[PDB]
Amino acid sequence: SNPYQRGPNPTRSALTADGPFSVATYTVSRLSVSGFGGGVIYYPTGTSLTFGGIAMSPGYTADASSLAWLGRRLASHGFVVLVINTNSRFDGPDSRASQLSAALNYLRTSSPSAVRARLDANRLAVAGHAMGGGGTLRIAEQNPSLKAAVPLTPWHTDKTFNTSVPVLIVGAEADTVAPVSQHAIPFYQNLPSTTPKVYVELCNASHIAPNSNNAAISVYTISWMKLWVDNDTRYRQFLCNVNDPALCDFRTNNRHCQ
Ligand SMILES: O=C(O)c1ccc(C(=O)OCCO)cc1
Ligand SMILES: [Ca+2]
Repeated sequence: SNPYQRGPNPTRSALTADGPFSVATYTVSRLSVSGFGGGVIYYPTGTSLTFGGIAMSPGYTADASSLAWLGRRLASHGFVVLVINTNSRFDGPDSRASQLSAALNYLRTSSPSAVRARLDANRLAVAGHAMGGGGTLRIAEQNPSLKAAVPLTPWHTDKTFNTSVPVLIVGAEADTVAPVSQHAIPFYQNLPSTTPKVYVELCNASHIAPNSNNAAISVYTISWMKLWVDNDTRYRQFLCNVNDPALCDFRTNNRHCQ
């Protein structure tokens, strides 16, 4: 019925560990590409199926290894994930958006045969950490074909984005680098009221929560991508009528629940 549906019926427990697909990696060298610093592609293996694609950006000073756990996690749940390195560690959020744009184009047009065979290039999304999350919001404004955006503890000087791309923002309660009051919450509040949007705030979490295995980030990221990239309504249960003790805040216009 849903040709994009992958994997067994989800449980919260299954979404806090690597999923039902084996994962292969492909290293994209900085020299092989223009518009971004290369990175790592996590993609399903031991399968003939195709999956949606995600381009993901790390934050200021950081490299692709800072989101390796999440690239592998998503890939293992049935996604093709390119975690980029940036041209410079010190690139800002709009530069990161440009590099996500180049990464998506690369994934679609120039990625290895091994990756394209597993990729449905009609079904793409973006995610990013901190300045990477800022980049995610910018590219969401520019590219209306994207299925979803997930900014993780995002940072941007721009507080105002216009997109119809569904957005789930993860804030960290104890974030002193991109405080939720100045970044995540303004981004959420200033998105259009007609766009499906969710904001989740992790209790006691720091700016670096997204850089290490994290159950809540795994659940909300997989669930948002599954719902929008795969049209997978089985993931509504994790994003609707939410009563999660890991969270210290939750805001939504509940446009994703029906
Ligand atoms: O000091 C800052 O203003 C500042 C520092 C760092 C970042 C960022 O993207 O953080 C995560 C890096 O992995 C953003 C702003
Ligand atoms: Ca703006």
